[PDB]
Amino acid sequence: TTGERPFSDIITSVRYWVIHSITIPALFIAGWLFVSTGLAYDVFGTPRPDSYYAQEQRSIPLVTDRFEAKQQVETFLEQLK
Amino acid sequence: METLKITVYIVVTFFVLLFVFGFLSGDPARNPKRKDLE
Amino acid sequence: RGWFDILDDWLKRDRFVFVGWSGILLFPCAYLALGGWLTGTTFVTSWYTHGLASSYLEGCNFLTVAVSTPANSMGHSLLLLWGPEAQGDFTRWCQLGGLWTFIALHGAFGLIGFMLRQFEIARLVGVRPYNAIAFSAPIAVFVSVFLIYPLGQSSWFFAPSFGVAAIFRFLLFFQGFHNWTLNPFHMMGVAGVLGGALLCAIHGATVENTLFQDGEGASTFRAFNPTQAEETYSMVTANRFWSQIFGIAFSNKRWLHFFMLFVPVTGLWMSAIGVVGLALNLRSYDFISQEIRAAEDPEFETFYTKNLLLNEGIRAWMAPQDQPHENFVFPEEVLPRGNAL
Amino acid sequence: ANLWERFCNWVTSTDNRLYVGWFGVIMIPTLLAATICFVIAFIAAPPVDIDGIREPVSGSLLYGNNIITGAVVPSSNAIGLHFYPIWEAASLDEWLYNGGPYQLIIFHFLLGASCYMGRQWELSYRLGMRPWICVAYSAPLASAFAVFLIYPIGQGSFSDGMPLGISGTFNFMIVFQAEHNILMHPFHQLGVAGVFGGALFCAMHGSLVTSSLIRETTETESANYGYKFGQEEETYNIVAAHGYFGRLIFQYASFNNSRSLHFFLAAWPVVGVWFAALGISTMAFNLNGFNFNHSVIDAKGNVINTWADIINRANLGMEVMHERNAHNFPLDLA
Amino acid sequence: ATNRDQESSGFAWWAGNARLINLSGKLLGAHVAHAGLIVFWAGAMTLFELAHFIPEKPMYEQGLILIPHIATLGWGVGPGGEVVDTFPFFVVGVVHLISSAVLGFGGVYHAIRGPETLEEYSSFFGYDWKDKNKMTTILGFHLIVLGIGALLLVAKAMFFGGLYDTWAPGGGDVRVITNPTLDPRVIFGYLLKSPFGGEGWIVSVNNLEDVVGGHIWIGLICIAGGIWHILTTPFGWARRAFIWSGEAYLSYSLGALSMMGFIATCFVWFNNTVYPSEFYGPTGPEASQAQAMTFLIRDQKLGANVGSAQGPTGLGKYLMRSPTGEIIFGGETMRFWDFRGPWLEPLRGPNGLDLNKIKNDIQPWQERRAAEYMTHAPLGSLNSVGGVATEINSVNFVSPRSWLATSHFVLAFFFLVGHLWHAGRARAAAAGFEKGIDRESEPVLSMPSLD
Amino acid sequence: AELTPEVLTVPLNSEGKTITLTEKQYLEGKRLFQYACASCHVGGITKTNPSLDLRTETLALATPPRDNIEGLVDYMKNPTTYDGEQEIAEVHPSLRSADIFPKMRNLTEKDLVAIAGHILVEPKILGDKWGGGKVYY
Ligand code: CLA
Ligand code: CLA
Ligand code: CLA
Ligand code: CLA
Ligand code: CLA
Ligand code: CLA
Ligand SMILES: CC1=C(/C=C/C(C)=C/C=C/C(C)=C/C=C/C=C(C)/C=C/C=C(C)/C=C/C2=C(C)CCCC2(C)C)C(C)(C)CCC1
Ligand SMILES: CC1=C(/C=C/C(C)=C/C=C/C(C)=C/C=C/C=C(C)/C=C/C=C(C)/C=C/C2=C(C)CCCC2(C)C)C(C)(C)CCC1
Ligand SMILES: CC1=C(/C=C/C(C)=C/C=C/C(C)=C/C=C/C=C(C)/C=C/C=C(C)/C=C/C2=C(C)CCCC2(C)C)C(C)(C)CCC1
Ligand SMILES: CCCCCCCCCCCCO[C@@H]1O[C@H](CO)[C@@H](O[C@H]2O[C@H](CO)[C@@H](O)[C@H](O)[C@H]2O)[C@H](O)[C@H]1O
Ligand SMILES: [Ca+2]
Ligand SMILES: [Cl-]
Ligand SMILES: [Cl-]
Ligand SMILES: [Cl-]
Ligand SMILES: [Fe+2]
Repeated sequence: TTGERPFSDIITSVRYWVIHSITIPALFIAGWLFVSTGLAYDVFGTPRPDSYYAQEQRSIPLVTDRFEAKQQVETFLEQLK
Repeated sequence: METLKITVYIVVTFFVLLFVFGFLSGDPARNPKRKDLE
Repeated sequence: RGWFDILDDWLKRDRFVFVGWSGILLFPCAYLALGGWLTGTTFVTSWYTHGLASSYLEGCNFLTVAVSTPANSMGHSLLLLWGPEAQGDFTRWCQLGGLWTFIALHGAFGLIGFMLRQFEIARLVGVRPYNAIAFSAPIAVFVSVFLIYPLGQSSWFFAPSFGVAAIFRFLLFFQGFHNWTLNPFHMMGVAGVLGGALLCAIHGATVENTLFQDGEGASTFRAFNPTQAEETYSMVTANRFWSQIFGIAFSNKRWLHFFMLFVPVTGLWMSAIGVVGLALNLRSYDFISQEIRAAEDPEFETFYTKNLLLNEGIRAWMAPQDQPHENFVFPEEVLPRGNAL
Repeated sequence: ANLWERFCNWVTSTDNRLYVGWFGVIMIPTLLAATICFVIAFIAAPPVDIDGIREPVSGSLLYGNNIITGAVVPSSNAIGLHFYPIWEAASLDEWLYNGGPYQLIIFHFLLGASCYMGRQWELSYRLGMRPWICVAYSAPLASAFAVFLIYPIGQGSFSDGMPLGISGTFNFMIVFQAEHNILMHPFHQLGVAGVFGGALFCAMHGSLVTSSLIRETTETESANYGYKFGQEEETYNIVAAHGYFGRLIFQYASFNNSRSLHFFLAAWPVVGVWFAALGISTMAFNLNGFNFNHSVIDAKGNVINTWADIINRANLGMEVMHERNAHNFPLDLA
Repeated sequence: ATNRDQESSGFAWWAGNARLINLSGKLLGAHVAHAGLIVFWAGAMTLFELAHFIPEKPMYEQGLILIPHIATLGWGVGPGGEVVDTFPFFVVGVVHLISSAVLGFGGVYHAIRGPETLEEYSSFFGYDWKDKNKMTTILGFHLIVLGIGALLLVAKAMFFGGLYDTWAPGGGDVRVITNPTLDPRVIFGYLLKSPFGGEGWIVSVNNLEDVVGGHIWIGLICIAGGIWHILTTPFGWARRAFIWSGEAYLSYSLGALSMMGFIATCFVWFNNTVYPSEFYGPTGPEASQAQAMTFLIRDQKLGANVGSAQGPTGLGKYLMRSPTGEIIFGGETMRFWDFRGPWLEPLRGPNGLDLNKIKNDIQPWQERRAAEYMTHAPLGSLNSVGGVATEINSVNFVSPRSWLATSHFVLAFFFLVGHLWHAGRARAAAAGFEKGIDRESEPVLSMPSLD
Repeated sequence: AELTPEVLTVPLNSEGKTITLTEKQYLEGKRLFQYACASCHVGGITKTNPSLDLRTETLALATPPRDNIEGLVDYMKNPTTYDGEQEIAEVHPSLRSADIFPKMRNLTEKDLVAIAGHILVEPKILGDKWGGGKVYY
């Protein structure tokens, strides 16, 4: 052993589950809402299903300039009206 | 070709017979420990 | 016993997860590589770099998610978050493929970290550092494939992307464009991996089937004591068995286990050398004599020419979507196709 | 003892430099025939019409091949799964044009290797050993069966069985990817975990044991001389090796039991490779890899490609180019 | 708790059922309860299939493997294999499901409540593995049971409705078998045919008369053999050839089942008589042939002379010769010329595919059938995307032939492995070194060196 | 991009009248097309005769015109060759031949309209993929 409490002890203790029957569902719900509120899309810049193309566009918004790439992506996004 | 075929048939049969009769020849007894396995 | 030595004391405490000086490099870099891969495959697109969906958020599954390489137009940019491309913007940085360099670089330093860990623990416990030495093969593979190979090519874009299907694509690309299977360095790699697997299997099975009866149980695992002084299986019986089955056999245990280190490690190193060549398109693509004969003689056919026809198919049919920056438009009439198909 | 008794005693003798045994009685002539035919063919066989379209492919050294390109070429598609021994041909020249050597070689070899497995059981029995080395051997054997017998049965022709040559093997792999998407098949993926993992654990075990060798030698000699064949003492300190590895990860990720460990070493690659064999053997009946072609779709209905679709493009190149004169109708149905 | 830990039993938890080897009552329980599992799945799976069943869709478009089995027996189907009444399916399902409750009841009883050993309870039901007489007796009982089963198939075929005959004149239909094949020359004739192409061993049986007669023969053989094994005990040569122990017997049976598994794989893959294509979908050979037929028909409609059309390789584009001369379909499907099917045979003449018949006699039902079979070839992905590996998502389809063949190859393989395992082990245990080498009596140490 | 009312507006007849399908109609259309037609017409091609596809241009040059709802509904009742010259119900699924193509038995007028609408709308979404074959995968 190396001094820490056995995991067997911990996970079969009442207190552990009093704590984690709150903390685990809390986290799960947090992640759930991170998706359902749509915040994930905006944090990571991922297209929603209606934001891959403008209505009659069929050309991928591929980044083609290294140093003005940021502005390219921004223009691409404005192009979705 | 017919001589070849007959020849191969005889050969194969010979060896197969060796296999079968061989394993029929008290094989469980052919081990280092307990020989009485009948 | 000053601050350095106190720190050393604490770093080397015998705890559930050993830290060590090497841990200071290893744990943050390994954590950020793993976390970056998971973040990216869960939430991040490859629309702006590849024209691909690549996250769970977009509908991809475990097999098809990836953290994809940056646009070819990024070249070999370090693509630092504070760099001239993303300019501190986290979202754009994700959209430009920042997570790819993030994961490759933190991963590289994490591997350095891990091998340092192997040296450190070996030194601490009093064993020879042959585990670290063996780990040099993983290092060579990762560095040749994820760093050297794309650095030889136009950009990070042609490095492998971090995903299951993405890697499968990497394989098929290497067949079509590099004829990588033809490469004797890859072949030595294959021999080392398949031979390593063979040795693993045959050694484990041999030991398990020349065990001494050291207990009364029909389940024989309990009849071992880690502290025992005796060999737990019979090397002499093992040696006679393989001598009579295969013609030759190990007789020396030390040699046996060194060999088990040597075969897969050497295999991986050779494969690395080959990929270093592919970084420059320095391929084993063709046999010149084959091509001279086949060009002059329309009835001469071997499996080598058959496979090049396959390669030509792969290139023409995959390039326009796989290499979108090139803006390939291959009209129907120019696509190579056999009859009917 | 009578002649037959003496003969049995010799066949099953534990003192022959190479064990014969009853399995050996079948193994030796079949492997000899497969070997001899293979060597002669690889050097000197004429071109073989593999795909039955009068388009003979050259496999032998004397007919324009090197070690890397050469092969014994699978029998004609015209033959399909028909049994084509030498005496079915009108002449050796016909036999060679139609790829008779291939069938002779792979049948004699599959039989001979099966008997090799049996023979591993047999000698383990004669020597008082436990019997399951042969079970480990069943994995590579099953694989051989998969690519030489089962896949041809399923596809209806030995012309689609793996070629006996290096480049021919690559041909087989690429067409397999085109027609089954084997890369996206979980049994092939378990196979890769099997051999990558086998390699990993091979190096790992080797390095751990080598790292904990007990000092028995000077620096001017090989440490190998510190082990002597048949010594009763273990040659390395497994407690030290376990201390190391257990600290490398964490303690309970490491094996303290050598038997348990060596059992792991046998089970991982053997099971992985079992699944590789079963993967080939079931794609033999066209249950193929996962197909996520056009699986992601945007709000309008535009296809959003994933890496799977890029794979699909590569596979298409392979498909449309392979056996370029053999298809007359739009679907490649075997 | 007798023999229920490693210390007392010698077997670890992961080999726990090895603790049952000499506990005949509990072992009985395990077996009966397992039989209950099998019957349970048959019934439940049937009811599931039936709930998910649309009568006007082919069975093979619906992922069915049991209803096809019931339909082949003549229950629930009419001409062409059209479903005319689902109720028999429902009955088969329900009766199996009900029966599994009985079996599970008996199994649970014997397993955790009844006498743990049977020998002190009943000399009739008790047994010793080493007791050759009793072993061959129980073997006898079960042989009689099997023969009775085969005879039930016969009775269904001849006296209770008949079987589905895909070869019935005028079209596939349920037909009563009145003149089963009894001639042993034919019946065992099948047993001596090569397993290679154009021959196919027993897999090649292509008429119901041969099938029924076969089961008559097998039924009588099993009943006779069963009586024989009840009344006799193994002869000396048998005694000296075998290992007589539980694990040995298990190993023998594992070998047998591996063999049967491979055989069934080939049966469902090639045969379209006892696996009618109406229910199971076309075979691989069948669908390839059907493609050739389809485009011969199309192109000939457009005015092509298909008999004289030279393809790119110089071989006929539509029609060529087999290596023995028969006229056969061209293209890659040349490999499949041994295929035979009700929709193709009317075009077959004494020399193979007949050009005049092809030109003048092809019916619309034949065009339909060839198109159907061509477009339902047994090709598809693990997630059930129908078609070649490069096909786009759209058609939800993997052939029942593929499912059945792959599943049973996998099972037959692992059962071969199991045979090797338990045979090797039974040998080692009977000889007494299954637990390892005796250090003080290591056999190799008493052998002369190899060199 | 979205599946808009405009995308879902397709020609009802040859006389310039249109009909705007609902999203439920679009989904029903895809489902029914997959149910009764995709085995041969997956992706807008035709496996048992690749010369004829389900592209709108192709259907417009058919006889009678098939690039509208009425034409496609009629085709599903009484299919003809491309020139209108032969009735081919005997070898092509149709209501008229529901007896020999049993999947056609439970198809209602409403269903035919939905399938027709799917055939007309899908190329508006997929462009050259529809009727394109493997080249456009
Ligand atoms: C030891 C662990 C470790 C290591 C080796 C790395 C290494 C790296 N990180 Mg990571 N990172 C880490 C931990 C680590 N990181 C942690 C704990 C976090 C959470 C905060 C991150 C979060 C993070 C992000 C968000 C990013 C990185 C990035 C990088 C890469 C570029 C870093 C760089 O250029 O620094 C330059 C700085 C140094 C090398 C420090 C040296 C300081 C010298 C020795 C002393 C002198 C300093 C001087 C007095 C200061 C004067 C300032 C004045 C002029 C104003 C590099 C591979 C970038 C990347 O991967 O891009 C793709 C990136 O965007 N890291
Ligand atoms: C089909 C699978 C199957 C079957 C039929 C059996 C049967 C048996 N096992 Mg085995 N076993 C199995 C799989 C199976 N096992 C697996 C997968 C493992 C690895 C996990 C094991 C590991 C194992 C070990 C280590 C041991 C056994 C033992 C036994 C025997 C005694 C069990 C007992 O006394 O527990 C008592 C159990 C209970 C009191 C709990 C209730 C159990 C019942 C049966 C549940 C019934 C549920 C069912 C829905 C009820 C329907 C009722 C309805 C019909 C009215 C019994 C004959 C033991 C033995 O050999 O004894 C000599 C033993 O030591 N098994
Ligand atoms: C009728 C068939 C049959 C029977 C009656 C037996 C009986 C036995 N076997 Mg054998 N065996 C068989 C077939 C059979 N085996 C096959 C086909 C194989 C090849 C894999 C083996 C390989 C084998 C080995 C290596 C060993 C045995 C052993 C034994 C003994 C102990 C078994 C036990 O308690 O396991 C307990 C059950 C388990 C631990 C469960 C295993 C879990 C399986 C692998 C999961 C399979 C996945 C599933 C199909 C799909 C996923 C489901 C999931 C998602 C829920 C017992 C006499 C042991 C022995 O030698 O005793 C003398 C032993 O070491 N068997
Ligand atoms: C003979 C076995 C067999 C066969 C051929 C089929 C075939 C089929 N089933 Mg059925 N079924 C079976 C047994 C079988 N099933 C069993 C045991 C159950 C209870 C779980 C079911 C319950 C069931 C349901 C509820 C449904 C089906 C459905 C289907 C159809 C679609 C299958 C699919 O998509 O699989 C997906 C493929 C997999 C899940 C892959 C399985 C891979 C396994 C786990 C590998 C195991 C290897 C080996 C055994 C492990 C040994 C370990 C080793 C170390 C020794 C197909 C016709 C579907 C259908 O269409 O019905 C109309 C459907 O809804 N089946
Ligand atoms: C199938 C294997 C099998 C075997 C070998 C046995 C054997 C035994 N059982 Mg068990 N049992 C079984 C299945 C089996 N049973 C089933 C399926 C159930 C649920 C009904 C039970 C429930 C059960 C109970 C509650 C008891 C036993 C008892 C016994 C013992 C006394 C037998 C006797 O004298 O009956 C005399 C024989 C008859 C009266 C003739 C039976 C007529 C049969 C059933 C007609 C149908 C035959 C036909 C072939 C069935 C085919 C089924 C098939 C299609 C699946 C004996 C060891 C007793 C015991 O263990 O005492 C300590 C006991 O109390 N059994
Ligand atoms: C479950 C079925 C079954 C089982 C397990 C047994 C088991 C046994 N039988 Mg019995 N038997 C059975 C059914 C069965 N029988 C039936 C249905 C009949 C009526 C036909 C008989 C009639 C019978 C007689 C007359 C005798 C036996 C005997 C025996 C014992 C030794 C047999 C032996 O060595 O086989 C191994 C097989 C051989 C040694 C045959 C030669 C080996 C060749 C090479 C086999 C090649 C076969 C090939 C691979 C198969 C491919 C297909 C083939 C058609 C081409 C053994 C206990 C013997 C005994 O001791 O009786 C008391 C004996 O004299 N049986
Ligand atoms: C990037 C970045 C960063 C980082 C972040 C992080 C670090 C994260 C982490 C994250 C994480 C850390 C996550 C995780 C996740 C997880 C998951 C998602 C899982 C899942 C699982 C599963 C799904 C399972 C499965 C399975 C298996 C595996 C086997 C057994 C069976 C089963 C099936 C169950 C920072 C901020 C610095 C900066 C910026 C950039
Ligand atoms: C021994 C043992 C074991 C095993 C066991 C078993 C295997 C059992 C089985 C059992 C069984 C095998 C059971 C069964 C049962 C059944 C039932 C209970 C049924 C019922 C039914 C019903 C109720 C029906 C209903 C209905 C109808 C009538 C109509 C239609 C619909 C419905 C479905 C609703 C184990 C492993 C655990 C371990 C321990 C020991
Ligand atoms: C029903 C049916 C049928 C019939 C069938 C039959 C009639 C069958 C029979 C069968 C048989 C009749 C079988 C037999 C088998 C046999 C076997 C399988 C054997 C085995 C053997 C063994 C395994 C041995 C071994 C050994 C050796 C080799 C050496 C010495 C030692 C020992 C003994 C171990 C047909 C097709 C017409 C049609 C369909 C239906
Ligand atoms: C096509 C396959 C052929 C099928 C043939 C089936 C035959 C069934 C009856 C087989 C008879 C077995 O006969 C078997 O052979 C010879 C006969 O002298 C015996 O001879 C053997 O005896 C002892 C047994 O310990 C051996 O050590 C010795 O090497 C050998 O002489 C076997 O002990 C006997 O059991
Ligand atoms: Ca008896
Ligand atoms: Cl090819
Ligand atoms: Cl073709
Ligand atoms: Cl066109
Ligand atoms: Fe070892």
